[PDB]
Amino acid sequence: DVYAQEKQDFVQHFSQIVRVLTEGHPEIGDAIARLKEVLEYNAIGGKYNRGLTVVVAFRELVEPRKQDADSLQRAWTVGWCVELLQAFFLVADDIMDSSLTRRGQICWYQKPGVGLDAINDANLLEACIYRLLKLYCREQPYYLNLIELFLQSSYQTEIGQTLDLLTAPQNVDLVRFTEKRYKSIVKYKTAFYSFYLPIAAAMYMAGIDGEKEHANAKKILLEMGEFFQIQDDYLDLFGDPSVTKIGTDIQDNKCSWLVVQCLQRATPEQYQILKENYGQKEAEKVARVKALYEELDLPAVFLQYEEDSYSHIMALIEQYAAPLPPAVFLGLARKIYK
Amino acid sequence: DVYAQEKQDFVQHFSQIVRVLTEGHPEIGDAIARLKEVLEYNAIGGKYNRGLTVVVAFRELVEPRKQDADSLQRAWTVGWCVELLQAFFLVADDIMDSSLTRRGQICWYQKPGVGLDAINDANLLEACIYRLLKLYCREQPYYLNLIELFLQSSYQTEIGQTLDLLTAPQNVDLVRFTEKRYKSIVKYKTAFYSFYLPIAAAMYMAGIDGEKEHANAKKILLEMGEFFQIQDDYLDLFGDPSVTKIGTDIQDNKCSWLVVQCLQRATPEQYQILKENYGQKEAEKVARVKALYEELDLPAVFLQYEEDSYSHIMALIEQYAAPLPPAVFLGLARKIYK
Ligand SMILES: O=P(O)(O)C(Nc1cncc(-c2ccc(OC3CC3)cc2)c1)P(=O)(O)O
Ligand SMILES: O=P(O)(O)C(Nc1cncc(-c2ccc(OC3CC3)cc2)c1)P(=O)(O)O
Repeated sequence: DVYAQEKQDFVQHFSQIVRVLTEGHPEIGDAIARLKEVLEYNAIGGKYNRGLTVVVAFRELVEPRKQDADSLQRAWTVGWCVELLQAFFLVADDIMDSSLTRRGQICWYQKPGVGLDAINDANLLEACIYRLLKLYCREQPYYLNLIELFLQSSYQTEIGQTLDLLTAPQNVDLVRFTEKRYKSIVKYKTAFYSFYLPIAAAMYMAGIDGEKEHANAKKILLEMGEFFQIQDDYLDLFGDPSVTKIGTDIQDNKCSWLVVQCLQRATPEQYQILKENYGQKEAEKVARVKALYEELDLPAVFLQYEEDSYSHIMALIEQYAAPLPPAVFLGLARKIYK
Repeated sequence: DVYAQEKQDFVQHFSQIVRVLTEGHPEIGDAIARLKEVLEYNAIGGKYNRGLTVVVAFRELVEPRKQDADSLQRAWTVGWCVELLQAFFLVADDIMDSSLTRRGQICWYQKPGVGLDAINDANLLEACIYRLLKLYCREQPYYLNLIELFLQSSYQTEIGQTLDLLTAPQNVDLVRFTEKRYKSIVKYKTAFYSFYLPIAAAMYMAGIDGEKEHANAKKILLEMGEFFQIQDDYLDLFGDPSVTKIGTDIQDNKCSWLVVQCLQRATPEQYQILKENYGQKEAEKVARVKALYEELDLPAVFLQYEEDSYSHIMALIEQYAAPLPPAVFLGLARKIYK
């Protein structure tokens, strides 16, 4: 509810984000209208967890007497920058994976009269981050630190995307689905921008700019990010859609935690069943896969992993949170846990 | 030849650009190999005019006693950053336009086993700019100015791309091909990153960071950029491939200077011929278009435009070059003129 409290004013701020990004240069009006449409379609409709973490962390990291009106405008804005980063990645990712829907809406690129123009639209969303940072934060001591953090985050995510694309050519081979490779993908592709970025942005805005402090936060948050993606992979199969969307990882030939662990623990005659069934449109095949996972006690393996993980994270928060308040980590953990 | 003199050491520096961008983190090796391939395929093979302008301008803007070894490493590097910016735009543009070749080579996205993964590859090329700037320029006083210049340049180009895409839906309507719209596209899509960016980067590296100075340079260079794109449109039709590639603007339904001027100067019965012929795969139609341009004395209109343009540019260089040496502009002009 620390998140539920901030959410009202966060989403309300979006209206202003859009105003300023379309606010002189009359010749480009039509392009700016297109920009407006891209923002409204792509940046709105999710949970906004990543953005909100910026604002919640800011509240927990700054003396309450130094949380003036301006400071809060800036914290909302950087939060919206995180959401724009995410929109950039997802618009582009949806093209690369030939996805149909995102958030139960037709993917932007699939809207008629959009198509591959969405590539430029994604790029504009990335541009908007640095426009906002300039408009709201150029005079601040942390300005350069945020620019570099956003850029570093894009690069990390892109490297991760490269690994994903090398790992599952859309021509998939299960020999490539290893744990070391699974961990790298999650780390570079999701954990950095999802878990490290928002807290880091908040750290910098509160004057916490030390390498060791950042290294400590990053150690905790990367492991949080690892856990939560593995949790998403599991829920994709063994969840209920009410609890979670509907799961399609198997028919999609994904390098999912489930498949990875399956491969580690199998006699030679179980690879040559999974080969047979993994990635097929038909549903009798998708059931064979689930039933194999079930026969391999992968819930149990998950449960054991969930325990080791909770323990290790709490230990890390004990060691490395200081001098940040532990509730910064603990809150995010509680909030993402599904 | 001021360009021909710098070219040897510029292209040689590329080897180092690639070394440092693939130079600790063993888990991502395969992604870094992919990065190596993307750089070598996409950043190499052009004339390198934009990159080289950075180096040539640097030589003309800095006291020769302050052109130490390090300074030259940095000037080569920022030049290569300009070339990487261009690779980013062209890789992505080739996808959006469904292009086949670029520089008589198969477009990157058309290479088998690449496809729409090229979207991420383009993004990596953009990432590499800010990696290089950090590796070579983080300690310099102009560091932030360059970061912002590259980002501003991406945004401008992307806005321009949006206008192009709105102007010629790949569903083209000639009513949209206006001069005011033609000028905006060229300005935002090509002139800023091609003409303003490289000189500006050089200005900043030489300590010339004043708004008025930049405004003055930009006034000259944007008009240079306008002229040279209009020159490219003309040559596309009325050139010889030896002088120039082969021209395909007409069958491609392009908002080209030629078509634009055609529309301004036509009786109602000439729109309804151009409607008929513009954008058709067949070659008897493409000849009708050329013959119409010829009948409209568009060479003459070009010639008249070339004269007015040379005069105005020289006048601008007279007024606004100072305190930059006029040879900075004049050289670029001479070098780009085809
Ligand atoms: O509620 P669940 O059914 O999911 C139970 N799991 C549970 C109960 N209480 C705490 C956790 C927990 C919380 C956070 C965790 O990781 C985040 C700190 C990164 C990991 C596990 C997990 P279980 O699956 O063991 O029956
Ligand atoms: O050599 P060309 O045949 O192209 C001759 N043109 C020509 C001759 N001398 C100088 C120019 C000139 C150079 C630079 C120009 O613009 C650059 C400063 C931006 C414009 C025109 C153009 P023309 O077409 O008039 O017979």
